[PDB]
Amino acid sequence: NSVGQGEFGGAPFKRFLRGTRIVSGGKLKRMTREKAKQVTVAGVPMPRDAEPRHLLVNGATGTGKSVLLRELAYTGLLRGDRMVIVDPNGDMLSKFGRDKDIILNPYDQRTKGWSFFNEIRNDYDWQRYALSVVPRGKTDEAEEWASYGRLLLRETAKKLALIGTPSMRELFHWTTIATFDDLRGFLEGTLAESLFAGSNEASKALTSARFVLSDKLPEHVTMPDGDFSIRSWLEDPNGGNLFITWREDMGPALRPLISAWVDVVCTSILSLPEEPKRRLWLFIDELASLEKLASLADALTKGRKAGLRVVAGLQSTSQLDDVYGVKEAQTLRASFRSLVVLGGSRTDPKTNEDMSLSLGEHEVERDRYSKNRALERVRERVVMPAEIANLPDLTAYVGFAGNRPIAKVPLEIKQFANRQPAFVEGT
Amino acid sequence: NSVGQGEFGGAPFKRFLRGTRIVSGGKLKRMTREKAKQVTVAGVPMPRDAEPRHLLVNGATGTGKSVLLRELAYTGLLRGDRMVIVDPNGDMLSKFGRDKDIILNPYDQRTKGWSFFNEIRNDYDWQRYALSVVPRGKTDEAEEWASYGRLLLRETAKKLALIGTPSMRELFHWTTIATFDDLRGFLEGTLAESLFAGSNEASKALTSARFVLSDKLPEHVTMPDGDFSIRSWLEDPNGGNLFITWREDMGPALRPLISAWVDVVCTSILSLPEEPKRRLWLFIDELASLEKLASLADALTKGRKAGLRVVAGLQSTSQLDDVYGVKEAQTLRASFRSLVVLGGSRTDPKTNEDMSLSLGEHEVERDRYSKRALERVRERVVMPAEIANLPDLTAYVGFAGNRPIAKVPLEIKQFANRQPAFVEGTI
Amino acid sequence: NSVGQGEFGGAPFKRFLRGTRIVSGGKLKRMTREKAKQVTVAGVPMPRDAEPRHLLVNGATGTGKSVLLRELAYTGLLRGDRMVIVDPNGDMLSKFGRDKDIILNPYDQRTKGWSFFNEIRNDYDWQRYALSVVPRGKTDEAEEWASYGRLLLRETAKKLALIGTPSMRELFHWTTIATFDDLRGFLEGTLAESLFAGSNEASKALTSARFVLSDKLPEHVTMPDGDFSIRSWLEDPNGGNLFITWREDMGPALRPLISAWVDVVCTSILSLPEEPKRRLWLFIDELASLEKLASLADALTKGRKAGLRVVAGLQSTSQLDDVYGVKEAQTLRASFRSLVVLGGSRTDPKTNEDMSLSLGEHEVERDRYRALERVRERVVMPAEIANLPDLTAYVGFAGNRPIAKVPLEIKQFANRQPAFVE
Amino acid sequence: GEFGGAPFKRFLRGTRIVSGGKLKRMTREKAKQVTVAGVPMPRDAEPRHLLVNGATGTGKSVLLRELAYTGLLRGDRMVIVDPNGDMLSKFGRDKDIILNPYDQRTKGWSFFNEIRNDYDWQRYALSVVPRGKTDEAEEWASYGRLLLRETAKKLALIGTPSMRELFHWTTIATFDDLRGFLEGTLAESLFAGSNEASKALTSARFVLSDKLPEHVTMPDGDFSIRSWLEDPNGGNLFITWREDMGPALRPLISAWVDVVCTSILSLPEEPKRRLWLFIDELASLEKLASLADALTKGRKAGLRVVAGLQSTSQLDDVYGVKEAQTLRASFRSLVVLGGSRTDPKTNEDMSLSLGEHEVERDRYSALERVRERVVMPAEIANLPDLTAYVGFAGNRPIAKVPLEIKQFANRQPAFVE
Repeated sequence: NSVGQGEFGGAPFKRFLRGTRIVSGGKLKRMTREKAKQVTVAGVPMPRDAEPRHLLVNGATGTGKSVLLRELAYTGLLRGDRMVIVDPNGDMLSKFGRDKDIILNPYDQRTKGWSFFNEIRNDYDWQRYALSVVPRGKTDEAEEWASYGRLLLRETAKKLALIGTPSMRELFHWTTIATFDDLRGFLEGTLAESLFAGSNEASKALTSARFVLSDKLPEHVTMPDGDFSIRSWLEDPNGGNLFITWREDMGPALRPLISAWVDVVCTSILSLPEEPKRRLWLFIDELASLEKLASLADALTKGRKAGLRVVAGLQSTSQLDDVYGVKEAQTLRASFRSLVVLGGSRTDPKTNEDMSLSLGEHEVERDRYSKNRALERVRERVVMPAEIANLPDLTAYVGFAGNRPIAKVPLEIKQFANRQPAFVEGT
Repeated sequence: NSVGQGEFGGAPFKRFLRGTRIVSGGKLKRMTREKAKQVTVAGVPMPRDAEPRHLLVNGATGTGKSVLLRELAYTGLLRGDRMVIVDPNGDMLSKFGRDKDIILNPYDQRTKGWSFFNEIRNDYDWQRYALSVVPRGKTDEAEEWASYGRLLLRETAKKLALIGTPSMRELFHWTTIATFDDLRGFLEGTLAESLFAGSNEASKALTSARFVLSDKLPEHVTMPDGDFSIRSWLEDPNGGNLFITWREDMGPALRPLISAWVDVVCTSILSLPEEPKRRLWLFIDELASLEKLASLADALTKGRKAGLRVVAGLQSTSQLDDVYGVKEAQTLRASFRSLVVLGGSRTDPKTNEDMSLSLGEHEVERDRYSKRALERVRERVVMPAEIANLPDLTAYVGFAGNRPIAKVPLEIKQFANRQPAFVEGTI
Repeated sequence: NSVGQGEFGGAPFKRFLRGTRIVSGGKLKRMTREKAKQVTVAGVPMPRDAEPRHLLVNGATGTGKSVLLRELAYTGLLRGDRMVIVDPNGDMLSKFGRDKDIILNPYDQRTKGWSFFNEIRNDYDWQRYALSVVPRGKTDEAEEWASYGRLLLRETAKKLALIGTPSMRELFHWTTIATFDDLRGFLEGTLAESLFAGSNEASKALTSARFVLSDKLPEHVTMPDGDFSIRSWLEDPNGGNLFITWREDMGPALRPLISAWVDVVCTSILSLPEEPKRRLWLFIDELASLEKLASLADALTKGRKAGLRVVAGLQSTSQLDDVYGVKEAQTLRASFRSLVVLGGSRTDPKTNEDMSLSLGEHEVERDRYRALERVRERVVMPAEIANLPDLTAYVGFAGNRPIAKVPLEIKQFANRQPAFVE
Repeated sequence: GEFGGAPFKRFLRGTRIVSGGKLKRMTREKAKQVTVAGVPMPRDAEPRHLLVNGATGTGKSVLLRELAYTGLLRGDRMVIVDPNGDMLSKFGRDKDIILNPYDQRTKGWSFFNEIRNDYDWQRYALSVVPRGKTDEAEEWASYGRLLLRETAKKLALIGTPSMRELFHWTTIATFDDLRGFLEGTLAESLFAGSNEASKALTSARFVLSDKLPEHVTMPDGDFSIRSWLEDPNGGNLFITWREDMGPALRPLISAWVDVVCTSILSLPEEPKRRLWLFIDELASLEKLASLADALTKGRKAGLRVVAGLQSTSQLDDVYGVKEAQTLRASFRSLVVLGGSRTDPKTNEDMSLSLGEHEVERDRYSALERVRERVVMPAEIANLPDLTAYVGFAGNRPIAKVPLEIKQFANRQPAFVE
């Protein structure tokens, strides 16, 4: 039994048959090290091929996610990669913000002016981006109302754009403030003219649309108007990085707007002309803190050519499950091929079981000694749920995509100088 | 097998491989003892780093939760910590109430005057605190109604504030007493002017909003009006402590108001300027007795910088599950990194299993003697039956991080009544 | 293997490691026997500290629940305890009814006069007791209607009380017989004036309230009126005991009224001034036969100061699950710290599993002839409960106490009064 | 040697299985008994009911025939839900009653005959309008019961207690006309005043239109099932019907079974009385509102229910999983006659009901403690016809016993007219 020491937490064994291999952090760093310039995850160099297959970092609060994403971004920037960072409190901005970099925050004096009208190029872009502005509903019923919201939104905006008045204040006024008869009058000449009239059901549908827009649009209206386009930004090689920041006491109010930006990035990258040299990271702080994104799924599945790399954080399995629903949450999570398990709470035995199961089992041969020698085949978890619940901070399991063993690795708290103010209030 | 006895309830073993470690109460007290001034949980000093990661105390009635919370509050006060205490019957008030301390109870002569208007500073605070006044609905449909209630609430309140009459009596009158047409008229000029008019659905929505508000607002109206602000209180270093008390025969009536106050604390601490020295405790007596709090989750996840420490009590898993729903209840519980299991009823095998699972399993090597062989075995450190048969004033303490759990006895410290629990005013 | 024999039904063992301890009926009686005067559960003296933590008695029909509750009530009376007894057919009344005792039954000549109005003291009592009159809806939508029903009830009642006519006959007429417009007119001046008007939805809600009230109020109207107040009765030390009796062929008709009475007691004891000496028992014959009580949960958790002790009967887990819903039924059952299992049907393998799991497992060391083995097992298998002979029960008291299989003695009680009159 | 698995060296605990011979001797009693598959039924198990679970053609007819027979030889009375008047033809007597809207021998009846007190109107509207399958269907059933009782109370007042009139008013008369007929009744304003009230009344109408048709066609009269229950010399009741009419008559037959269920709860205690309720196929009736209470409170009255079931899913679909479980739990004695290989779930449920045992066994090359099913699911799926596992209430072992096909002479025409 000369295996599973300084790697495996269970009993050492004679021979490993099949399943998940677990190695020491040092040996994994040796296996994943590559010729080319790499990025690092918990000190471990990330396999180049694994980058575009995404990374999911699961762990409790204060277990080292900041340290991890912070190191991922730094090593990515050194390599000259570009990136969009969903940055709470502007922490990433304070430490990695350069002068050529962009900032999106309706309450930061340094923000660029924007409105979804700036992303419209073709006619098929109206629905495409109405999908970003109005994220998927939690329930089938709510997604029905949202559908009405999008029909009202794209047709109202399409017209405003035509009559030469593409303003969010005008759009918010029509879809939310104008009387029912005036809105219906304005809708005359658009594809929504008769769909929202003629019966009590059509009226109910319109009412649902109004309520949905009155919830999503407010922050789009207060957002400083300008000509910045995330699409164009994505096309500009010297555009720098984009920081989507916001104060934590404003999370609920800005959830729809920030979801909208994250989603605009998700569909937009699908339109980028093939470029083998492009590497763009999407740092979604806490995935379950955003609304139910319409384009995230396709971006995690068809972003390889555009060079999209997504890094998202997750805490409890139930969080995402509640936002996307069990089935879609499973589909979403399965779209990140690389996983990092930072350890959870003893009070969440279910998620610890989910992460333990994800890390995987192995089949092994062990010597069952007796004293007055027998070989036993045994299947066991490489990482027990309890080992996850008992992990000390700054300690993570790294399971890269493909045929790679996992490893328990410690996180180094690198210090970063604050090269920019996180938040600059003003008007 | 010279290891485990005196600590582990099962058969002693030769070697501990992995999983949850169980130690003696005494050895744990020695491991968690720290140089800095600490607070104690069931006599065990709580690791300083575990404090801002919250504590979940689970147990049946009369198992010693009072003794535990009482000791935790006492040792915290000795250290000079500030705290908000959801205090049923004013028990904590009578034992720890000082003269400079605050009391919130619509029926106590000592109460401070308050209305949610006192918490509004910026415009984004209207929705922020409407979320506190109208907690999350139990079902998706009920949350739909609650959403209408908040729209009506925040828009009617915003106007009343403008016309100089920010009174709850007025707000309650408009949203509940005024005729439909009069309300609609009053709403003219507000963002809700057209949302609640123009169709049967809009009228239905408005009706739902009225019903929701007629349910939540009553006690806000009866509450003695004044200038007290929980936000300002949180900012005042010499503000003392806050005791949210109430008579148990008025639990159902005050559930919405008390939930509002608890939630106000939860969002508000997210606006506090970073102060490494600040330590605020939120003692939520019985978490599942409050409504579905909208800000609890974020407060449990982003309150570290503000120095928030939450201590909540729970009994049956099904209780919180019914209030928040299985998914959100899981996420909520998972936010408390430290757990204390006080033992439940034999008539609740499911919760005993949940607590047993939470305490965790361990993998161990044991000698199976014969008339000698080594065997590897995985088992629960604490069986469900051990929890059901726990004697009162006995608890399992499992602190956050890499620490062993321990079965510890609770000492019934005696506290002198330094203040009357309830000052109703009637002869 | 010396340990086991005469206590544990499985194979005898060498050493007990952890879990549920099972002892002999006699050894349990010795352990629970105390100096103070006690009550008895299946012949076993109930620990004093366990009483206010409630007792749940689970078993099929004819397994001896009557014998058990009868003995409990008797030894409690001998001790001078007061009690409310949900009494099907007036059986407990005929055996234990005293002259100073109270009877609540719309169809018995000895009943006291009552209306929920007699329970109102403060303004917060209208909602408090509307919750007693209109129990929780089975489904979330039914509770929506029940909410409308309580709003209509408390507001129509609050007004009738103000204009001097607090009669259930008037209330029932307004909430159910008066026309929509007349009712709407009556509601003017009340907090429900605008809530039930102005839209189709408000009208739908009002219609729902009427239907809910036409189902719950019928029996409150036929109830002989009088001045009896359960709250006042709870405060009177010399009030005696309360017997809520009814004929079993009127179960469905009186379910709402009896549920209201049991609920009234449940919130009311929470208003009682702390009295360390008070000991009130609430005998709820069959918990799942009552409606979804709004205050039971709190009474089971906050009635310690008031000295409330609840004893409830239950059969199949599915019964309570269907009334409260699986989540609240679990919370409710989890509120009774002491359990008594009387043996179920073999056609109910789920409940026998539930009870078995509730009786618990133990981990033990046994000799296998010779070597030592560690084993986890159910102290009481589901089959053992299904095959329990009548008048045999497993008594598992709260706290750190072992369980025990005990036989119930069929004590004979003389009929001291007619069970039903008129 | 009676157990199907490997023989053991010591039975520790659980369900015991004995030979059919030993069980029959164990349950045999001095007092006259009734037999279940040739096994004398413990006198104390009788009022705790019997559930007979089995496939089609496995012996249910034989079993129920022998039980009804031995019960008759003892003087017992019984209400028998009798498909195709099979029981009637074999055991019918001149004094015996018959309820069948299409048989010339039927008695005259309308639920009006059961009303003696004001609390009976709701009591028997429950019988006439069985519980709805879903919560919403039970909502409509509720409206239909409010409408029924209020319209019937008025009709009886105005001296016209007619099912034809009732059916006309609740199903045929116009909306407004109905409304107007409802003034002066408790239903007066509940069904008027809004769109919800109308929608509700409309539902009530639909429900009644489904339940009442066969009550109207039923030959009217003065037969009262309550009075019959009270008359010691009333004989036995046979509720018969042709199988090609099961769906059409499900409402009526269900009503009669429910009427029996509530009505015995009103009977003055009589330790000498013994009444059997033979509910052929429990899941073939509608969801009975009173059945559960009859099974739980009919001891004093002397009620003994014998019900048949097949697949677990059948009752589950009628009463729902929760209520079905409660219902099956009310029957303390069980009989498993053999099922289909295609039904592994019910076979497992029956296997689980027969119980497990913990046994000590010699593993010849030491001891070994094993928990196992006394009767495996496969053993039930492979049972020959006329073979059954009998498991009586209380502490008694189960036994596999053979059903003997006795022949009964046709003493009466099963159907007439």
